[PDB]
Amino acid sequence: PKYQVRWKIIESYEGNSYTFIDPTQLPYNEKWEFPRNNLQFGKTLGAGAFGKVVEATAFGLGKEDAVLKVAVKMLKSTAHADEKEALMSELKIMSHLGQHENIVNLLGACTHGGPVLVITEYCCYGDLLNFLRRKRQLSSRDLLHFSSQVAQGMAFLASKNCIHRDVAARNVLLTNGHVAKIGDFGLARDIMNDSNYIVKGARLPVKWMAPESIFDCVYTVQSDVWSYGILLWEIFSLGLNPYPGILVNSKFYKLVKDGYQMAQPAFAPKNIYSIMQACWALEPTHRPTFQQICSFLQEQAQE
Ligand SMILES: Cc1cc(-c2c(-c3ccccc3)c3cc(Cl)ccc3[nH]c2=O)on1
Repeated sequence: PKYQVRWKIIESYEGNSYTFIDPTQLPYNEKWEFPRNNLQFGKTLGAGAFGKVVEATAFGLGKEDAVLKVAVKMLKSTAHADEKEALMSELKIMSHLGQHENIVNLLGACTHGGPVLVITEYCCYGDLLNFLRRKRQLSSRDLLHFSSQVAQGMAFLASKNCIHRDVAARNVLLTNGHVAKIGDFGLARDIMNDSNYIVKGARLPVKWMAPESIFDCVYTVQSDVWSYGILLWEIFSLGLNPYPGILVNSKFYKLVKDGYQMAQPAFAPKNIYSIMQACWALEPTHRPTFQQICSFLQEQAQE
């Protein structure tokens, strides 16, 4: 099992943002550095076969000396060169994107003083999946907000030529006031035992992957939109597992490619469900954009 970073920066031209550089190639911005001797370890929020991320309190973080709670990504001791570097490619990728309200942002790092620790935001209500599974009183709108919020952050990663490649409710946290925030929680989850990741010789959340990625290992922002739809499903199905009952295998594959789509969820308005269908279009060029999806969920100003 190889660590491997999910998030990636690609080269897009005609897009409304040009990629002049590939961060992971060199950058190291020492302006994210923070004194590990001012970080207090809380409990372990989660962990997997490569590392863990634990709660902690940072004294004097930022230009405003705040003393807020944080989540420290970190690797295990068993770690080796490769792993150690993958972690850094994710920091740089983080330091490049910048900070958006609907993304688990970067707050600091400790590249010097020993092991490298990535200090990210800390969201108090946990991940979106588990949240829906415990609140089955959510309002039809509560759901409609997470969709636009998630859609917003994904609009952002898109406006930087950054692909996710793993968009799923399990990768959406819920911070203060229940605001969403996409991210990658690879460290904190144990992929070796999560049946949502099928083996590839790597581990890929197939039921979420676009057909173009399952068949031709092609990852575009449009691949992301498809998975995003798979996410709207999880939201309105209040946490069901994609393709309920269906097993990921040879038959499954022929189904998705042949245009099969998941039936409408019980709580999804017809329009919203119509977003899933578009996102699931078989041809990438016909799927919407996270911005159109963003604007459309907006048009629902009907309230
Ligand atoms: C119960 C729970 C969890 C969490 C948070 C994270 C988490 C831990 C374990 C599984 C899924 C997500 C998390 C993960 C990473 Cl990689 C960066 C930041 C971050 N922040 C949090 O707040 O909050 N509450």
